[PDB]
Amino acid sequence: NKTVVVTTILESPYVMMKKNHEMLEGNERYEGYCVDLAAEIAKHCGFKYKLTIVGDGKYGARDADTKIWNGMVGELVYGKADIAIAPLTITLVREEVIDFSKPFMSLGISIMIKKGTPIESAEDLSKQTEIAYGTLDSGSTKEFFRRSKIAVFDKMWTYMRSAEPSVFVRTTAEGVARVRKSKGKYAYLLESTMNEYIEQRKPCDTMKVGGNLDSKGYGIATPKGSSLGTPVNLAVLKLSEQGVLDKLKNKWWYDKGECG
Amino acid sequence: NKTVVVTTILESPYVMMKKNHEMLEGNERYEGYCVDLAAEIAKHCGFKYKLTIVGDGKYGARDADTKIWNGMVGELVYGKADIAIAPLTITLVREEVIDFSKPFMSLGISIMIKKGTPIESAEDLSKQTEIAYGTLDSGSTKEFFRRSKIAVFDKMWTYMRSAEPSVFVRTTAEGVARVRKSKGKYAYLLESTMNEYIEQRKPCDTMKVGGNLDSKGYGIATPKGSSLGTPVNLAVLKLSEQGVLDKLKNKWWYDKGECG
Ligand SMILES: NC(=O)c1c(NC(=O)Cn2nc(C(F)(F)F)c3c2CCCC3)sc2c1CCCC2
Ligand SMILES: N[C@@H](CCC(=O)O)C(=O)O
Ligand SMILES: N[C@@H](CCC(=O)O)C(=O)O
Repeated sequence: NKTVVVTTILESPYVMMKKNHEMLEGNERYEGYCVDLAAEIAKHCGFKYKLTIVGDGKYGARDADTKIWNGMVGELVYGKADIAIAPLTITLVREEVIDFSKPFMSLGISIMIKKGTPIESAEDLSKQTEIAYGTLDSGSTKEFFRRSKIAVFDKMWTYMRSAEPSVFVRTTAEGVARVRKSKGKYAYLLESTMNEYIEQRKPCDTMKVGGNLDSKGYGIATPKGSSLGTPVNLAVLKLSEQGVLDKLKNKWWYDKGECG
Repeated sequence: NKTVVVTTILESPYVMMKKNHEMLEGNERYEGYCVDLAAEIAKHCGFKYKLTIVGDGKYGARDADTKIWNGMVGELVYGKADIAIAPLTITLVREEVIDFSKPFMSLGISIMIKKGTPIESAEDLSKQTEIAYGTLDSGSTKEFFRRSKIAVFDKMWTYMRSAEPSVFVRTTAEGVARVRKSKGKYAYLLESTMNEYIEQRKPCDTMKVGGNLDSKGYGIATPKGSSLGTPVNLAVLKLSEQGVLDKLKNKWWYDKGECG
């Protein structure tokens, strides 16, 4: 029919530029979990497709004043892209404006520390000031804290929203570089999937600590009412049941472990 | 509008008869995780409802010859019930004939043993004959093995389908009673959620061993195209984000732990 325009985001190890990408063209420029998943979904649904990186490098949030959606969510809502194949969290506010498959991977919000940081829990973080902590801008983690009615998580948000200098970061890599370079004086709140990946990468100086703060999943997103949604959803379930999702997770997380 | 007829199944601790049920009428007869969830969903969607236990006591499978659906799935498909609020696994074959919300709880297939049984893995089970092992009839676990192309799980199925006497059981309670009463000579394959619940109940003689064999979730099911599906799905996401699902899990699993 028509080539399907896929929006995605540069986020390890879902979508990464191959080291030799300036030598490559089109879909061949990229590798990772979501690059592989896109090729599986496409095969099972019978479409040809083009991968594109979201212009603003964001997941998706709605401006309070303009009410405009940014990121991959905005690309779907305003008709710039036909499908999002990315670590995109299923949330109530997003479900209302886009379609999502059943989840292809489960996760929760988690804590990342530099090795040796005296912190074991979110409750530990909330009761101290010496170690700063923050989250990614324009995604589900920031919103979880902003919206929470649970005491510990409200205390956290009150602190983070007024901390100087800013505790918030524009990309996952900035958050990680901040943990590494702050000598245990910054902790980062990020999704368990990303945290477990980073923990198995050189220089092997970060760690996931304590249990997850919530339980949720990523799904494949389509514009609301798109005829793509039904076969994409059946494709996610078939790959789940065939053990292909588990095979891909092991490929990109633990087969590529550098820390033992 | 009309009172919504809910199908569910007697399965601990999702839906259980209160000890004093012969003194009680209607929805008051029952307690558990899914009894509580039904009351939350109903409040958030603005409907009145009646709980009913599935007549044949089954989850749902399709006969190879007649192609008739049994269990709760059959109740939905043939229009006997308006909604299923139960530990009902989201699978490809079911998604095709009924509607499902996003998952309200995640699980995987797991192994239950009598304490002291020399078994740590599915691979351990497959390489021996002394200890029998089986699954529930008419659900997702049996079908996982019947359909699997993974060597270890195919070896398992080849054994189970021809074992004498039968390794299969009609209810979870039969499976558990068989583990308890077989002196370590039977192991039971069941969902991790049910396994972890039983492990915290007297006489505290069973255990979950090894990692889960797959990763999946339960969802709330509606007849295909029902106008109930959309608000029910938004209700599951809101309760997730409010921490109500986590609150209910702790209530029925670990607050009621009898083994420490
Ligand atoms: N509460 C949950 O466990 C829950 C989720 N649970 C899961 O994602 C578990 N889960 N559920 C499924 C599926 F539903 F069978 F598709 C799969 C997985 C993981 C592996 C792929 C298949 S996603 C999600 C929630 C609540 C908020 C909305 C997003
Ligand atoms: N997966 C998240 C982004 C990462 C985060 O917020 O921690 C989202 O879809 O917004
Ligand atoms: N939750 C399963 C039933 C239990 C099992 O198969 O282990 C189903 O919906 O079929």
